[PDB]
Amino acid sequence: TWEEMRDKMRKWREENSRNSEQIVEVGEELINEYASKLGDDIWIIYEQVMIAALDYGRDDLALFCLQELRRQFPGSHRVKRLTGMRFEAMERYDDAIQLYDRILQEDPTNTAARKRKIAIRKAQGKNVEAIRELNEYLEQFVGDQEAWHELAELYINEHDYAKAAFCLEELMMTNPHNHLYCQQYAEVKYTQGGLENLELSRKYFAQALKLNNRNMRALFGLYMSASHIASNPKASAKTKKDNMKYASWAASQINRAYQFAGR
Amino acid sequence: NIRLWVVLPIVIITFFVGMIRHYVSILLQSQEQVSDSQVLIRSRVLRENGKYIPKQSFLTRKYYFNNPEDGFFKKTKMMKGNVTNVLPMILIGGWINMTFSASWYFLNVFGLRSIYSLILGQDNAMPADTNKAFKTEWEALELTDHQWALDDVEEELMAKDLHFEGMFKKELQTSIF
Amino acid sequence: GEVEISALAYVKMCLHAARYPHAAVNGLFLAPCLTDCVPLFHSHLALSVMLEVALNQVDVWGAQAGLVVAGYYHANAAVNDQSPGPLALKIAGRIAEFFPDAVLIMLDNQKLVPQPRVPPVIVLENQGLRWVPKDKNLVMWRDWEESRQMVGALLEDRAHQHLVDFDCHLDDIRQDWTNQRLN
Amino acid sequence: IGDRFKIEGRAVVPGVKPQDWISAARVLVDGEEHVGFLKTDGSFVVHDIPSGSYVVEVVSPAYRFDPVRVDITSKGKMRARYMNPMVMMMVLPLLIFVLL
Amino acid sequence: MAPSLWKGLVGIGLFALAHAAFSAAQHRSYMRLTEKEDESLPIDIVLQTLLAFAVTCYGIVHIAG
Amino acid sequence: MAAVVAKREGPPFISEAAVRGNAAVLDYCRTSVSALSGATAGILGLTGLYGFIFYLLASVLLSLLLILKAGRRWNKYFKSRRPLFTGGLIGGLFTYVLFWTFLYGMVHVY
Repeated sequence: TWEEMRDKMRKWREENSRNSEQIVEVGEELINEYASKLGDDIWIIYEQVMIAALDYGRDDLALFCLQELRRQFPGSHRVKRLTGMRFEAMERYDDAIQLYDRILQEDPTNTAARKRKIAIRKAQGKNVEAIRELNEYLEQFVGDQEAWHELAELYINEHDYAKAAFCLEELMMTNPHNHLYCQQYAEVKYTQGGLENLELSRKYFAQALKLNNRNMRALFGLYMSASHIASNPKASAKTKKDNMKYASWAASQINRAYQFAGR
Repeated sequence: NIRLWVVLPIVIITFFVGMIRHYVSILLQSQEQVSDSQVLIRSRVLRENGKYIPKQSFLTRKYYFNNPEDGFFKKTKMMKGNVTNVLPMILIGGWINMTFSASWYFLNVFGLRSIYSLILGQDNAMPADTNKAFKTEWEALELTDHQWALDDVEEELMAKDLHFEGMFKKELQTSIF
Repeated sequence: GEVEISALAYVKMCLHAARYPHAAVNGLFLAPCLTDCVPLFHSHLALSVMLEVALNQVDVWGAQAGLVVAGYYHANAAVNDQSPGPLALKIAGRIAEFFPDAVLIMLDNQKLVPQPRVPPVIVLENQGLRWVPKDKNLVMWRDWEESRQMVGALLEDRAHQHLVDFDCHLDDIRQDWTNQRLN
Repeated sequence: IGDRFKIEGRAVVPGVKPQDWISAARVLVDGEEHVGFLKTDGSFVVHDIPSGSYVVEVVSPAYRFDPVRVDITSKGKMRARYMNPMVMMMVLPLLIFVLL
Repeated sequence: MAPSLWKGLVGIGLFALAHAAFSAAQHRSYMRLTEKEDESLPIDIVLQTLLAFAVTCYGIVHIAG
Repeated sequence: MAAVVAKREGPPFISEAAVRGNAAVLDYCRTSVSALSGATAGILGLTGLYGFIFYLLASVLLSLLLILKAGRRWNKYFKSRRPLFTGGLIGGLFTYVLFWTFLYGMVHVY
């Protein structure tokens, strides 16, 4: 194998990305080319580049190696998951319902199926119903509130800000080192803004700003956090002037930023 | 003389125990409760994190806890394989006995740790939770409303370091440029 | 007013909108005289913080251009999404002070499953701040042939990300605020 | 004659090998250096030994032969007279309990 | 060190071990078999021993990973 | 996906996972140590008291190789400094001599 490319794709896949159209194109090409030089890995390996067609849809070879697996897969729910994926590709919405809901009647594990289920219920933009669904389902779900993250994303897209920043917090907790996610929940309360907002928000915001000494987003972030959230013109010039000296401190690092920008 | 012809049995037993490990591994290889358990883990983790959680967030979680814990407690209101793994010792014992210094049993007791390590290149080998939840949660929520004050305090302590340290942050960014 | 801007900006905007896997993004549009635009950011994508810095970058880069603030050429999600949201609503409402003659733009987004190349350029004039769909003649894709040609090109060329933004400068501190070069 | 006397009496023959006994015949006192048989069958018979007593015996590599004591009377009165797995298993149960 | 070179030098260590095996064969042979017990550590053998030790060293080194 | 563009140009603080990782690295290192120990044993065949001495020297070279992985990161990319070098090889010493045990191949150990 071009084991260089082998590990490269192991990573790319493992990187858990979705910029797979042309990249994964080259990939699946090389897969079809040197699966011989590959061996056991292909057992799911090409799948990665393959699942690009899942999006992309060079469905001929896709379904072909797919059935190759569906046989090699000696008939398990995972091939059925690929099957729900294809029914999606086939736009077989209610037929995908048939298939997926059936697997449910058989296997309850991969809510990724149900993920697509709600995602289809609202795929065209029916967000509200499938959203209440996703609510009861996260209630059924237990784990990667990353899921619940995107859920709340839709929610605060509908301005469900309260529970939104709530979950933002909860997540960052589950992500004890949620540096960029600190930035996120920071920006969440920013979108909120406000006094107690200012407190918790700028707290996490600068906490990471420090923690991410490269997060210039967070720079202006905790900055405006203090500078505006509670700081509405009624701001108390004791604490306002204190945070304003700190804002000058920001601005000093910012003149330095303009300098390193000259650099 | 006959040295090796009996010696090699050592390596025999070695790879044999190797087979025991790997094979027997394959052999041992040969939902509502789960979701609830996941929730219980999350709750314990929540207590564990507490300190990281900010006081406003802690308070909101504390309100959720007070409503539950009581609510949570309300909601959650043979030797076959051992003998199997053991008997092989006796089988090999009788085997080597027929295959009779004591270095046999010696190296037998000996090799295990090192070998198995290098062998794999690795080791090669409901109501009570509810009550605990109510009790612990209510104590934990008091402990972490104090942790919560500490979480918020972090902001204030951080503030001065961050304020002065902003020029140093610019330096750090430029260094990581 | 009659204006022919380089929709190559909005072209790449929608290109990433798909590229961001069929994902809706943030997008702006303004100039002293409409020549280009700016896909603002990636998705639901201008915070009180970020929208604030947006206006900041606006005053500056348009000060860096002597420009005239107009509004947002952004990207919704639905297969044929043309109506705005309370987000885009307040966007246009605030931008009503930015410029005199508020209008709106539209395009289909069926690429949720698909990977399209159709010329979707549509115009809905925000008359009285209400995006009343102008005469479909006004809702046109100028050089729709060359338009879809360059579209499929950048698609295959993957140049959807060949441009940068202050949000890219945000999504990456050192990143450029426009990728002001030809890409 | 007691002072030198025969060798017989309530005799007996365990292993006397029909037509084969005296083949490799052994019977005596070490001692009372003389053989005693009766070839017509081999039936142990000797003579000429002092009185008092002596034990005598009959032997050959055949699988049935033996001794008998004889007490000789000056009166000539014929007198006489006559698991590795187990260790390993003990080791194993203790080791299993220790691992447990 | 290089990982392919790591496996190779580990094999080289085993090979030096076997060389020493034949060497010790000849040594004990001279000692008892040849009844010439002056079979001290052959300078060649001692040098091979040190070299094998160093081979093992660099081996584990690359074997860090 | 969610925070797709996150793209962490750096992971979080040192983690006990990787700590244990480097630790077991040192473990298998000590394994190789005991190996070379029995090796040198055979190279000399001696159960002589100088045995444990060469074993000491070995562990010395072990800490020295640890040094060879320096990168100036003595504490930096390798949390502690001293106790790491203090690699508690006692039991494997047993192993090492057990290694030395097979070294007996010439005449040595009974």
